[PDB]
Amino acid sequence: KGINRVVLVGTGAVGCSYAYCMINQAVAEEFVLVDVNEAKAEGEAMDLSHAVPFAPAPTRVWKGSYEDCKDADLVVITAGLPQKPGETRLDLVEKNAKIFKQIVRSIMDSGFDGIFLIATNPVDILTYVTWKESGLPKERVIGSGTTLDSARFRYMLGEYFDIGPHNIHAYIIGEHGDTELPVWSHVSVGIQKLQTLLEKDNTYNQEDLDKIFINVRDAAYHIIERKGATYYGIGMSLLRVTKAILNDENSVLTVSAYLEGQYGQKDVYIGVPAVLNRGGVREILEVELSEDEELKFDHSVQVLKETMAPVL
Amino acid sequence: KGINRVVLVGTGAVGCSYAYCMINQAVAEEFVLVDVNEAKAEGEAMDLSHAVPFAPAPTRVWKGSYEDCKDADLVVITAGLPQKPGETRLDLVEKNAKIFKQIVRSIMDSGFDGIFLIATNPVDILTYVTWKESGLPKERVIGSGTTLDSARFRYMLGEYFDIGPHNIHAYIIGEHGDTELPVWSHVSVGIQKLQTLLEKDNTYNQEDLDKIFINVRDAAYHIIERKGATYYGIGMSLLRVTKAILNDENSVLTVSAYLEGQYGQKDVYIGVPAVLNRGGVREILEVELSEDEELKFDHSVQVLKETMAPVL
Amino acid sequence: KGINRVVLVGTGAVGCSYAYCMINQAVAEEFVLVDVNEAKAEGEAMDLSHAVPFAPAPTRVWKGSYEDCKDADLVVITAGLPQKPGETRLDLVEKNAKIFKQIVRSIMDSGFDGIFLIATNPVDILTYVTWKESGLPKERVIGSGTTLDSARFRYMLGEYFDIGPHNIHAYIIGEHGDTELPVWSHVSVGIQKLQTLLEKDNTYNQEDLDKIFINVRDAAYHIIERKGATYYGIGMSLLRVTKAILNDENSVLTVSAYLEGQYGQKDVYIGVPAVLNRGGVREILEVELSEDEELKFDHSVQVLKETMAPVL
Amino acid sequence: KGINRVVLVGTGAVGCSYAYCMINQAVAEEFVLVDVNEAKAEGEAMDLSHAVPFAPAPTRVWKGSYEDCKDADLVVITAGLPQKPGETRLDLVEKNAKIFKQIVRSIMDSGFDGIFLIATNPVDILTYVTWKESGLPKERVIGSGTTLDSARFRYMLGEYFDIGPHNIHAYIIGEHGDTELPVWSHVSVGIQKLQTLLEKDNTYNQEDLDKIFINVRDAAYHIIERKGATYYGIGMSLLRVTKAILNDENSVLTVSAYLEGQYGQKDVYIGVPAVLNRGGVREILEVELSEDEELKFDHSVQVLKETMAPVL
Repeated sequence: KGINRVVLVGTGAVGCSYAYCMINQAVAEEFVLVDVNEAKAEGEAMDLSHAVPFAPAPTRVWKGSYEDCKDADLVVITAGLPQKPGETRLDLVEKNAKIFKQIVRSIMDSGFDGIFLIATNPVDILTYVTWKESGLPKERVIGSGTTLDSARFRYMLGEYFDIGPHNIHAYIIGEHGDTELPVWSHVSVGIQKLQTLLEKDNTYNQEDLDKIFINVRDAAYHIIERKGATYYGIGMSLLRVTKAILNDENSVLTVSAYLEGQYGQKDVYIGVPAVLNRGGVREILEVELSEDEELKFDHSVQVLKETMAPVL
Repeated sequence: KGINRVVLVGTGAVGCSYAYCMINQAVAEEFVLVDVNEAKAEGEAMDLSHAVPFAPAPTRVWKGSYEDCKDADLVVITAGLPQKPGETRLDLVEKNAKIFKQIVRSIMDSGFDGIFLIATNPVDILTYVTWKESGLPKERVIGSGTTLDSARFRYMLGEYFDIGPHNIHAYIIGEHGDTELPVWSHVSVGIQKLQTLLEKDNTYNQEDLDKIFINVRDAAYHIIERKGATYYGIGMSLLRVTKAILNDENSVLTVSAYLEGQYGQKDVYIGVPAVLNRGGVREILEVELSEDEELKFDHSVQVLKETMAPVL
Repeated sequence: KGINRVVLVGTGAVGCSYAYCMINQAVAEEFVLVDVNEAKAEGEAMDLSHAVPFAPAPTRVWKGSYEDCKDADLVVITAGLPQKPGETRLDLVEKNAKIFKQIVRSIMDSGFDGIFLIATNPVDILTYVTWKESGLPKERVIGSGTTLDSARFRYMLGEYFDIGPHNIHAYIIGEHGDTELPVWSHVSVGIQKLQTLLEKDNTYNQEDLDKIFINVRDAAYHIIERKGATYYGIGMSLLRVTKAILNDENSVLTVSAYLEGQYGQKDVYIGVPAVLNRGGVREILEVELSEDEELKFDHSVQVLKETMAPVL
Repeated sequence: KGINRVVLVGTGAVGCSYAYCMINQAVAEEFVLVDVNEAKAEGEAMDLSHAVPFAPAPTRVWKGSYEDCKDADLVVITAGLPQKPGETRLDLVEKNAKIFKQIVRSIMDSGFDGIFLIATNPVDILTYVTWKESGLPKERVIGSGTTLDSARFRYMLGEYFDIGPHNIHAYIIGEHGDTELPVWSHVSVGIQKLQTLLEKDNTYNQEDLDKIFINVRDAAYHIIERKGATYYGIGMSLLRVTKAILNDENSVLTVSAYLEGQYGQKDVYIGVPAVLNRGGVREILEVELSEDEELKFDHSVQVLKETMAPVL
């Protein structure tokens, strides 16, 4: 050891997009691919391997098994089933929870003692299932939460204000894929406060922004309609969260984190701003939501509790 | 003015893998997606855009059209059709040559005056077709040739010798496909010459290496069989070539270049070692091939010329 | 062309630190060193050249002359004399203005038609002198302004709040090296508003923060006392501004920009938030300063006008 | 735990240049500065810290002391004294060996159990001294050896042949200084073997290259004469070596390694091609030297052994 090994469990377009980001940016020394479809994992590992000689620096990429989780620092789970028509979100929970229990059990059986990063829908709930089943500390079980939505939000706000998205300070919180909410009260465009931009004599108004949030919320749907699936966005989000952990960044991301009184709520994983470092979630940040945002956040926690019922 | 624009034509797995590398590494300021399937290109452009806020630096990414090629610096063509069950080598040449002819015409119609990077199989031939239809200088029409195979070769040699693939100097030349050849006589592992390594007292011997070359040559079949297609390797090699051109590197890559006398051979685009920079192919390097290598290169050239007959 | 050439004028510790950042990050294809002390420029160019083979990608580094400015995209000026004891800031202005007039004249004589980035103290005033003497548009003459102070501010706020400085949104504006001011009203720690953190029941208070600002203001002095000079900080700041321009980022930096009514002030270069891209300063952002900040900013503009007198 | 800490001992231009590379490239999470001149180390730590907010990702940088070596992964020693006017080769060996002995004792006293990277002249000897005083395994005590000279050599060859130095495979070996030798027989420019290039019909010929080697060997004198010292080249080569170790690269660098039979030679630390990874020197590579090269390497080893007498 003295190095970072990432094991990816689930080798579909989401896992592999993340893997490719990881190869492009040479973040981990070791990157292991695991899937129930071993042949797919092998083909992926081969194809990704062949990118490495042209990457900035090396990464050892191979197709492995759960055994390889023994010495892993981070396990990223993207495996699971998508929601069918004729199914509800609760059915999605049931069937992925069941898959997750087997996956997590096999992982812990290997002797794994690192950090989980969960990407599979529904992500907050499956993070919770992973925490329950693993018996690891709540800090060391993390979900991608609303990191992707916040990225989409920043991108679209960027277009609207004509500013690079790296200068936009904007966040989405709540349950990814159901009840996400925009934190208008803490949005900065460059240095400018959102309130200030709205109050000045220009063409910027709240109605335009509300359309943007809806476009954020429905983005997966618009992408799926056009290209069959979504993966490039989530891939980079998982890349981002991975860097924050493995490079001990103390940076702030809206990951799935377990609430313990923050925002007056408890006992769920949900998307909230958290500080990430090598120990995982160092802490949850409690922003001062406007009363509207607080209402939406409470609503999101309540709906989440109801959706989680099959695993409680 | 004073920035780089890349236009991608063909928004399949190969093109989009390349775009994703370009976003991960922030190589060009502007990156445009063009495809006959406009909806697919839109959805890809969206999904890719959402990765940008978590990337190192911004790229502007959008779905455009042929007219966006007017001020493009580099046009990368990955459009075309794979060989379907039932069709011969010549069927594939004919159908893709017909398609490329129309695509290249449309791009020239826009006023495009940059460099072509061609990635579609059969690459050497389609590079030749692009040159013929466009009327651009031969140094400004470029195919990915054997860059990927060279990369795969370096990777497997890396495994065999227990050395990072970034320290291995191994190249494949000739037509991309089953007539390509490893330039054995110029291989070095670390600083060490291959001959030195094979004559020493160890487990290393030439026959293991012959087997490795065959695995490299046929690698695409094994990947496609497992995961349905190949794209990650080629994505990165297109990235690599783009960096050599856009960053004026004067680096050596085995791209498809037009021979006029080198290797005692002429009038084909074929994979050879070339120096690349902002002007395209600066020159072709003529290595001293061993006897066998020379025979193999000769064979490769003439098989290429015979495959080419429906376009000439 | 189709590539970026940077010419550095002034090859002291500041210019060379910037050059080294530029080599480490492979931002420009071409990087030319010019100084009155040619031997020093030659030695520097040699030493920096020898770093390139181990850098991520190449840069062509050479010692040149003003002639090389003809085809340059960006000229960075760090040349000039430091303030002696027995001199006032006005004397510093006089003697560097005089040097700048010769430097700028020789540059324009080469046929230069790009962008100026001024780093020499006093930076806002010398940016102004450069604009007057060059006859270029105000957008294309830029000073490092308070970018470095803002970086120091973010770093020290980072330490104080236990958050990576990349998550701190904090700015300093006004005249670098005399009358800089902190924009408390637009400081975010992660997502958290500064106001919110101060109002909660914790150990964070305004007095601690005011000490931090003073430590920002006096930082050059503390560094100079200890190591004789300051350069690593300004070097990275100039790196940062250069990326924003050459990579057409539309990012926000507190550079020296020419005021035209923003903040109710005009006709000076001073440190303010501006959007930077390949055309230079695209626009100045006018934040809603608290009344205190507005008072400080007005004060800073007035003092600057008085200090500028010898060049008016 | 699970992060990398580098401690720099000696905060002169060489150490700080290296630190600046480490910050530019965000290689280690923690970087600590230790020097006998505590005030200089503080001021350097401050100046370097202020670059971090504009760097790609965070590094924690601070002035510490020997006790911070307890949990360090890598200790880089650049401390020592340059040869003053009046002193002989042996005076420099004696004085620096005495200094290193005390520094290495102090570090071991802290509980340090990592890898040593030695950069101070005379490096091969001081690497040997570090090994003797520390009692650590020989593979975990490493000197920068001829890495820089190899880099300089690649750069000038790059100029001569009009090829990016990243495509040139050229190495210098032996004792760092005037007995080092270019391994001519294993040089390749692009893919092309040097012999091939010299026998073809062109302006290239061996004598130009002999002159280039001499320029490389004596390069430090020419730089020091011009700009007072040399640091940028060595900074980057220390960066390079650090990446090989910390990122477990299994790459080949001509570091100072302990011979036990390779090249028919033993019991000295000297510049040879070695494979580096997280454990330090994994193995030394034995190339087939030409007759002259072998004689030169023999000569280099024995001159080294004679220089070494005051420490043995």
